[PDB]
Amino acid sequence: PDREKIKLLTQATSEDGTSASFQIVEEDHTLGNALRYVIMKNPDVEFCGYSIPHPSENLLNIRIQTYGETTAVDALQKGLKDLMDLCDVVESKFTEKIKSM
Amino acid sequence: MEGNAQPVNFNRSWDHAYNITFNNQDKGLLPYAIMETANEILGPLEERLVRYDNSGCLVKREDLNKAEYVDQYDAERDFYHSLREYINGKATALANLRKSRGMLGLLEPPAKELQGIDPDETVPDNVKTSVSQLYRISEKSVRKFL
Amino acid sequence: MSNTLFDDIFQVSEVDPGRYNKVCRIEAASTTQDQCKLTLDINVELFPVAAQDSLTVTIASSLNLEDSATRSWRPPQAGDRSLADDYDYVMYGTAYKFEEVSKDLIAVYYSFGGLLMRLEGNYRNLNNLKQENAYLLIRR
Amino acid sequence: VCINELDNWNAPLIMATCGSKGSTLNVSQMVAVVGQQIISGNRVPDGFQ
Amino acid sequence: MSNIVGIEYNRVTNTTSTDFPGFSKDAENEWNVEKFKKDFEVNISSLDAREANFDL
Amino acid sequence: VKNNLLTPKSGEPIIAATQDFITGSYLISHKDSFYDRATLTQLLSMMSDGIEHFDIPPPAIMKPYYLWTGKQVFSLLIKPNHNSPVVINLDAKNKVFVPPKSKSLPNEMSQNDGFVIIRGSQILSGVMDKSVLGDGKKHSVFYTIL
Repeated sequence: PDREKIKLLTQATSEDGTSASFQIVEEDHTLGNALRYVIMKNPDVEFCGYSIPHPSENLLNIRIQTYGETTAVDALQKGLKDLMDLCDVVESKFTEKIKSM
Repeated sequence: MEGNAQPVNFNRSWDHAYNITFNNQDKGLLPYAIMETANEILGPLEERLVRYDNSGCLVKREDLNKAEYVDQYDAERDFYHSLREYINGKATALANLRKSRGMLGLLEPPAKELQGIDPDETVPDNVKTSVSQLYRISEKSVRKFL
Repeated sequence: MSNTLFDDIFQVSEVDPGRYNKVCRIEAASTTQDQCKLTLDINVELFPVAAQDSLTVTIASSLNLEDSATRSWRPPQAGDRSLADDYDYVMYGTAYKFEEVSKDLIAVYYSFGGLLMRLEGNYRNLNNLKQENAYLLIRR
Repeated sequence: VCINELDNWNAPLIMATCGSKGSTLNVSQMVAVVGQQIISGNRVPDGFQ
Repeated sequence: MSNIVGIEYNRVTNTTSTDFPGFSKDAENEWNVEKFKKDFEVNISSLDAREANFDL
Repeated sequence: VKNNLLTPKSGEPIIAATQDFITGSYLISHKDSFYDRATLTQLLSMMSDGIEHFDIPPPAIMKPYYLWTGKQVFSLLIKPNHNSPVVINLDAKNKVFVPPKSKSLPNEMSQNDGFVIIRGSQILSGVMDKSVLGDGKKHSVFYTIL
């Protein structure tokens, strides 16, 4: 598979998976604003923000920081699995109202 | 250089020294105790300055400031006074406080007598939870100041 | 019960929302003591106040009422009995300045992250040290 | 008169309350009165006759 | 709260989300797809060619 | 430019926030600026590029909901965590500074926020209006960390 994608920063990580900082290639505010909200509804996480470093280049940095219950690398794997279901429940509700009209 | 064309800013440098070593768990000092804690340090700075006369040797300790023997430095020794006769203003405020709050208002260092009269047992504990609660000067709180 | 460092009942005097819209400074007057009173800033978009009204002022510390290596802050859980489960409006801040008003009258300065409080006592408020933490505790 | 009789959240007020850009005289010439023009220490001397 | 942006002559208020656990002591409104499935709704307004209008 | 934050004309910090970096950092430090955690996360995540590790102080308003103020967020850009060695102490006057009752009230209890106090690198009073973080005046924040 590919590896020009999400990539943990070794310089700004904890010794455990409690705190980390990932770097997303080729994704603008369209993803980072959506992915921020689906993570923050996890009761375990305390800090999850994103930013663009410089708008000429094209990369995103997502920050994740939680308590000692779950490792944060496991949290966004739950997090970005979780909005995949949220895309479905909008799609299912919408398409039945189209055919009914 | 810092403000008012002096390289000190005594007011900010006091609080910067105060906050870094602030601890209510420490004991504290007396108004005469800090001056001897001060003169422990800036004392030996003064005797490294020799104050020779106009011809080779030293000048007599009487009648120094006579507008004839001003050597190549005078603001350096004046700066050591300028720090000395500042920090006694912090001493007199503590001496003027504990006087009117019932305790013996002491600023002079007592002679070789019964050492550690320690007026803790004299006044009630309401005074010790008044003087030390408003403001206080720890022993480290001066050795990081100057 | 061992955690309450101060408690009284004050009647407010006037409310001044001077050139703000969401933070206003209130005055106080003790209806039990005849010496102490305070000034305080109150957000009145979630805790409304009116003048000449009596409320509870209480300064405690470590409100867990009894007794995770992250250096952060975390809230207590859903099922947790604690102090000020009966009140309406608690805050957070540090003390920074202790100085006397007059003879046997001292002023106490709390700052709740910009939000200030200046009250004075007559050595009745002996328990209030220059601590890191202190909460205010207010019912209506 | 304007400073005590203008509402908050006013943009020529809120950037003159700071030292960002402007003054209490710059906004006063925009809303109330522009004052008298001086010319090198002279209040517009006469042109002719 | 009451999920209403309070507009006025010079401001608007509380435009943020405030829809997350960890906002008050009682952590309500946790994530649950079935408690969202009961609440989510789509209204379709006047729909035709070239143009659409519908509510979420 | 690391060696030349100070002008040789007077010793004053010459590089500062310009004519709108003040008014950005002014609306944050306004007294009626309150934030939940979800927005306090996003603001603190935009002063860096998601690289610096932070620790969240407990919020100001606590019983109805948890509310941080518009000053603790400004306290974190100075000292991000305990591993940063920076801790400062400073007292300063704003550009406007409407005076208090001037005999019983000290400078902090102004009608506006006015006189600014930081102790242990946390905002305790005041706002930032080009006399606290900007140019011209000696007793600025960026001067002191320098």
